[PDB]
Amino acid sequence: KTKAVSRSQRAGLQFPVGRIHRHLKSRTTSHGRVGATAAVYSAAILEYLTAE
DNA sequence: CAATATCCCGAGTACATGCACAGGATGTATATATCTGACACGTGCCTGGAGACTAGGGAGTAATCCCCTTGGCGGTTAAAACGCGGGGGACAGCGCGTACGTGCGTTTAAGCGGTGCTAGAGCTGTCTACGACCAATTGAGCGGCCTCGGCA
Repeated sequence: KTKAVSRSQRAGLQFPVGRIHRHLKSRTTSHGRVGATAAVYSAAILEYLTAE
């Protein structure tokens, strides 16, 4: 019980790391969506919404 | 008519294929399971219908010459065919990676309770952007003034 610190702010990102995990699991994916692979995927989505 | 070529038919030709075999891993088979979602029930919305009217557009025509279309153009190479060069083709082996097996232990999923992030709320509450209109500018064409070249 020490408050909470969202996975977005821990990563350094403005896109929602939690929401995207829960979207990847229950996509047409196989049965194991590692958590470090929702951070290298909020990033390589937010990067277009900068570069575009 | 002559000639190069494609077509056609039979001999002779390795191996490819279809098969039989051993055997192993998985498809079946039964019992159990909850829960997906089927189904049933209303909720409330928009999809649709249905009218009146302007004004924008659409259709039409008319005139016409631009552009396409055609013929005939003159100019130069891809094709034809040959000579001619080297290069794609067929064997000997090394060991390095790939696989595969072993035991490597990292992380996720789940179920837990707490809580703050977000996404529907407003007439929010305005005021960027949206017309509406004005004004400037350039460019083009038409008059008008003025030296000089070819003709009496």
